[PDB]
Amino acid sequence: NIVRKYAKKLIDWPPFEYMILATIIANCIVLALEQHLPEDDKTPMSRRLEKTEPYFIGIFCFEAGIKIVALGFIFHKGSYLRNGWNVMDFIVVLSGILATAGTHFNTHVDLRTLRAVRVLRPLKLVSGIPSLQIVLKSIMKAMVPLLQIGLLLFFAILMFAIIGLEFYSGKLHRACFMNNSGILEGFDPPHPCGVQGCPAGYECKDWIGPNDGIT
Amino acid sequence: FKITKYWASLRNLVVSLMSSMKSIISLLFLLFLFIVVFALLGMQLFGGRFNFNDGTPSANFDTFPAAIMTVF
Amino acid sequence: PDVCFDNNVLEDYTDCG
Amino acid sequence: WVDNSRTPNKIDLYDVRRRPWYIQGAASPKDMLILVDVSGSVSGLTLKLIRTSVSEMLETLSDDDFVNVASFNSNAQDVSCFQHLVQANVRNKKVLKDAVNNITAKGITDYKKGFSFAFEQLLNYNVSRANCNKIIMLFTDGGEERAQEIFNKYNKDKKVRVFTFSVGQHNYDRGPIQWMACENKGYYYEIPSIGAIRINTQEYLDVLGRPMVLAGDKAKQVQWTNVYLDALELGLVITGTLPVF
Amino acid sequence: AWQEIMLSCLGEKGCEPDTTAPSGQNENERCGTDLAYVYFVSFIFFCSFLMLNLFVAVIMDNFEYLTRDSSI
Amino acid sequence: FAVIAVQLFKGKFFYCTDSSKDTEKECIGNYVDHEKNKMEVKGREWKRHEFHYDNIIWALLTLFTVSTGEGW
Amino acid sequence: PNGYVLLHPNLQPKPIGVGIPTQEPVTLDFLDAE
Ligand SMILES: CCCCCCCCCCCCCCCC
Ligand SMILES: CCCCCCCCCCCCCCCC
Ligand SMILES: *[C@@H]1O[C@H](CO)[C@@H](O)[C@H](O)[C@H]1NC(C)=O
Ligand SMILES: *[C@@H]1O[C@H](CO)[C@@H](O)[C@H](O)[C@H]1NC(C)=O
Ligand SMILES: [Ca+2]
Repeated sequence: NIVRKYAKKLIDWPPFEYMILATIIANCIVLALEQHLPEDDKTPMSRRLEKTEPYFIGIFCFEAGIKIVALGFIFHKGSYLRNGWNVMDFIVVLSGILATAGTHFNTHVDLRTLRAVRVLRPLKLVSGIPSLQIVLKSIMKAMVPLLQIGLLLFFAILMFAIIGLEFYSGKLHRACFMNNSGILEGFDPPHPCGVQGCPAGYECKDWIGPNDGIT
Repeated sequence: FKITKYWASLRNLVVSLMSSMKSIISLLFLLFLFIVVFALLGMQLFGGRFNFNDGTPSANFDTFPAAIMTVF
Repeated sequence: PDVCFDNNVLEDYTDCG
Repeated sequence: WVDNSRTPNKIDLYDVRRRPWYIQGAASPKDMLILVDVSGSVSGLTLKLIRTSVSEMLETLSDDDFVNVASFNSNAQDVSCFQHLVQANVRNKKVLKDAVNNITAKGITDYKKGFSFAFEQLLNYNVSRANCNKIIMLFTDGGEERAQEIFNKYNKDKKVRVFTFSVGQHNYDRGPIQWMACENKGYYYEIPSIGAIRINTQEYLDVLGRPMVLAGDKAKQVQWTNVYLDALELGLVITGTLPVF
Repeated sequence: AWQEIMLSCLGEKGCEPDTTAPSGQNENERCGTDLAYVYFVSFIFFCSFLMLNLFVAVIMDNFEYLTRDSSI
Repeated sequence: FAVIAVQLFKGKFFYCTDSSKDTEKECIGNYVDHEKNKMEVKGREWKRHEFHYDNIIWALLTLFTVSTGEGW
Repeated sequence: PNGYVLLHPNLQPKPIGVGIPTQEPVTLDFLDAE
């Protein structure tokens, strides 16, 4: 497992890591060109771009293999899965091996949700370029002090939300609708009601919440 | 502004903005790689699903130019 | 109906829209 | 005007070009085959407009015209219990409308499998037909498939027209949809909203009446209409119609 | 929506009956004014500027707290 | 930015009450408004959007509005 | 020639029914009038 004479660490030459940064930008353009149509429908172009997925997996899976050889895997201190980015470069390829195997082993029930790891492929540019990890670490370091206004903000949110429960728990379910037996019409911005009933010629009928029941 | 005493305050701003420009450009580009991933992730969840019977809203997630400008 | 008019060759097809 | 000068609850939707006698005198009997395109992308508002357009298009059909409605998404099928051009009387039109209102949008589109169905149904002479003005109405939104081969094979000497409607407020390519009308004697219509539903059917009637005009004075014969109720109330009336060139 | 409160306050709007003056029953259909552009554009500049000075006069009062360092 | 927004949206922020008509010659008369779902007959009006770009005074007010975020 | 009765004692001023309820011609066939 730890066999020396890799002949693989020699492969991480600068002509070799600017073709991965070239296949990623190419990958980020394929994902940019895809158009999403409602119910199993697909544009003719999006059917063409689906033919490149085996290639992009083919290259990204090559990198994991050539790296877990030239480096270790977990056990060794400087192994593949030790780095914080190569972990995310592993999920992307791993989620790309299974998600393209929806035929042989069928993903027994279904997935519909393992192609949503392709969206982490633009973040393989940050992994590929060391000059960007020391810039991302600059943001995730200046926001560490902010994770105590977050606990001070989530204490205000909950606080008011609790009051919201005590005072407005169910008193937004009646609105005012035209008399108009048959077709209930109501205002365009719905006019809720309660002890304070409808102004002139409306009756308090039942009603889902304000924003289709959401607010 | 050169004829005023407010040139040194203003030129030194541009002198400082130009020196730290490879770190503003490579910082607007990480604020753009997290708009893309998100836009992408927003298409996977709501791509093609905004065809309501009223009509699809202008703030779609269907195409990439329309998924970028609704994450924005 | 006994008679109907279609497929006239002098017709001007250049008006699709 | 009979009841709609200026009166509430009472909107005047009368349009002379949609009346039975006008539609009778404006052209000759048809053989329509409405190809609805119920695929995934037409769902939402485009489908509501497609079904309203199909109902308002069936409304321009007489008892001498024969019609069927088909719908295609990666495979074509009829929408109703009929399997051939049926007469467009009241009961058949109601059946077709009730079948179209039950139509759902799902799946990819294959224009060739739909136009093959359309032409194969228009070549069925075992049924009673109006052997005249064979037509195909395509109620799609847009696509990237001209399907020149299927038109070349099935509609070569251009016996069958093709009217293509781009229903819906969308931004898909309307190039093939505008081409299908040109190569096949037809016309291309756009129905972006309810309110544009009611004119484009009148317009296909406008297109169908060219060969009637080019036959100058043979076409000027009086035709009498079925027994309908007069717009301005006098009960049951028939009306004779003569086109004016 | 500070901007439609600006638009719905412009000139040529309706007017309230006032139920105590016999003149201007149909006249004085001018009860808005076109000075809603100055009123609402300036308030957005003044409120955002007076609040910014309040925000800094409070931040810089505690600037010894905000800059605490375990070393010193 | 308010001179480039004139040379880019000047005169183009016009719209007709009736969606089908898209010219001032066409937008005269009455039309049936189906969009309210109740089929009422309205009048065709040729209008600008409330926030223009048709002038430098109007491109500075609709671009301050974007700066304050509202209705952008 | 479609069989609809232009004139018939069983033809009454009224639109023809088409089904069970939830500007069309009164085309009453001959065989459906007797
Ligand atoms: C020692 C260097 C690596 C530190 C650990 C990795 C940090 C970055 C990995 C997570 C990036 C975001 C993933 C979630 C999607 C936005
Ligand atoms: C030597 C140049 C002197 C310039 C003096 C005036 C500078 C005023 C500040 C300009 C800031 C431009 C920012 C543009 C957006 C990133
Ligand atoms: C017609 O409507 C019924 C009732 O919902 C439905 O079960 C059926 O599937 C519909 N027909 C088609 C062809 O979908
Ligand atoms: C019509 O009749 C012919 C001869 O009886 C038969 O071969 C054919 O299958 C029938 N159906 C169609 C659709 O042509
Ligand atoms: Ca489609």
